[PDB]
Amino acid sequence: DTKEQRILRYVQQNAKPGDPQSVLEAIDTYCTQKEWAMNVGDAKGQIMDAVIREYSPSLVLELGAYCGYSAVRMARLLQPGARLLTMEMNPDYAAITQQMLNFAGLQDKVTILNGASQDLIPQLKKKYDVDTLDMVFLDHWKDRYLPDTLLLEKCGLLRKGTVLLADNVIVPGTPDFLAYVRGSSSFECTHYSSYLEYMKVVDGLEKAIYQGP
Ligand SMILES: O=C(NC/C=C/[C@H]1O[C@@H](n2cnc3c(NCCO)ncnc32)[C@H](O)[C@@H]1O)c1cc(-c2ccc(F)cc2)cc(O)c1O
Ligand SMILES: [Cl-]
Ligand SMILES: [Cl-]
Ligand SMILES: [Mg+2]
Repeated sequence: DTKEQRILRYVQQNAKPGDPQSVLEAIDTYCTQKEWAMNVGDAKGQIMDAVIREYSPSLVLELGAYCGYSAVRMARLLQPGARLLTMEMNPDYAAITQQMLNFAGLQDKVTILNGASQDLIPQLKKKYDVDTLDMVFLDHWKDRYLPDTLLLEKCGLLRKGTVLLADNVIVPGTPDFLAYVRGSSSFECTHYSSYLEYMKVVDGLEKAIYQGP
């Protein structure tokens, strides 16, 4: 089987159903003690938690679910009625993510869309009845952060105040995205220095608040 499958199976073997914290702890323990994986991790995860609590978003979009770690992190802090949409192009990983959310008991708060962001983003208004997004978490292929940011704007999905939160702006890095948002009058940016998941390597999150056209 695969590492992701091994991570899910460890969660099922060990964690408690309906308890999102126990799910996050299990994943952290497995990835610290057994096999590293590219979950956002606890260091950056705590920063994400603080952002989520600050802005209290009603509708969050995640690009790149992977195994569902960040989806569990975010969804457990949403106010009743608030929702997360997460896009994952790898069908195997989309299934892992759905099962992770099911185990955590968060399935009513989250929709896991199996497809590529460039294909799904243009469908959000008509097919998923989205007006605008309150927050976007970017954590997919690093060379797609900028194209997808620009596509979200083209599609009318950003509003004045939409919070973009981008993982991995140091390692692996997203140099075009980071230069773009920091140089644009349409974004107000804040850098949160942290550490690569499960590693003593500096990384960080960038928050970029959309200012309108
Ligand atoms: O590469 C990293 N992330 C990529 C994420 C991929 C996930 O997102 C999914 N995905 C990709 N593109 C899209 C897409 N749209 C675009 C494609 O059409 N639409 C939907 N889903 C998409 C994939 O299927 C995966 O589930 C990374 C690396 C390190 C790292 C650091 C240090 C190292 F030494 C090694 C690695 C640390 C991290 O935190 C990282 O996030
Ligand atoms: Cl994650
Ligand atoms: Cl960590
Ligand atoms: Mg990441």
